[PDB]
Amino acid sequence: ENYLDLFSHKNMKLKERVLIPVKQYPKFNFVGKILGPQGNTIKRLQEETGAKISVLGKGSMRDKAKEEELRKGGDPKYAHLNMDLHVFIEVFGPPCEAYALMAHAMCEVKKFLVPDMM
Amino acid sequence: ENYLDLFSHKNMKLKERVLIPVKQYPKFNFVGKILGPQGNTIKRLQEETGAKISVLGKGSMRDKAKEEELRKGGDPKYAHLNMDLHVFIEVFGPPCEAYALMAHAMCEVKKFLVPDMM
Ligand SMILES: [Cl-]
Ligand SMILES: [Cl-]
Ligand SMILES: [Cl-]
Ligand SMILES: [Cl-]
Ligand SMILES: [Cl-]
Ligand SMILES: [Cl-]
Ligand SMILES: [Li+]
Ligand SMILES: [Li+]
Repeated sequence: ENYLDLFSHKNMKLKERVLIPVKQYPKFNFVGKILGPQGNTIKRLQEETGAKISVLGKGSMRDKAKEEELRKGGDPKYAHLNMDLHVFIEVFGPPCEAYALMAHAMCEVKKFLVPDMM
Repeated sequence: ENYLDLFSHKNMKLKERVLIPVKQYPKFNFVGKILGPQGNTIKRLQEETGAKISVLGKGSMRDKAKEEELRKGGDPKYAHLNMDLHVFIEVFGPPCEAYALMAHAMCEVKKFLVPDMM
């Protein structure tokens, strides 16, 4: 019920929402650096880690105007635009794989979100 | 609230209860193989993975008599003896570390619990 069964036919899901730390680094352009030109960084990042990774929340499109318009329209696909800016990592698999994927993704995302580390 | 903050002063905890699959391998002595002589396997295993790892549930002491006695005494430390046989993995750390620890532990524990794999 709350146990993991290694022989289960269902994959497990792990999901996390990691705050982009704008408080600690007020002028650093996290959205630009994560997405990359054309979104190639985030594309590479998902390919290398095997996770779904998304930037969401106020500022995720950088374009205060387009964000305003899409919130205002009330469409639920855009409900996230009200949330604090954050990275949403989602993985699926049997336990061993799912944890390994999340671990990989989480550690790569840390590299972007603590940009002055080491 | 539900977000991970990478700058949080609190460590995160991950915990999992992985069923020992007695159904799939009815005669295999999982408890003996995980603990080892004197409990040195489980000791090594925690040292190598950095996780707390425990065998709990009916059969975890192999000694149907001692288990009977400790359940009967009603002490809550032994409430687990009523549960299905299982491995309880517990880790703590900031996100990246915590996931990496859980991933490592979970994958090592899989090796014991799917003993005919590869
Ligand atoms: Cl349970
Ligand atoms: Cl599924
Ligand atoms: Cl890793
Ligand atoms: Cl939330
Ligand atoms: Cl703590
Ligand atoms: Cl691993
Ligand atoms: Li910033
Ligand atoms: Li067994």
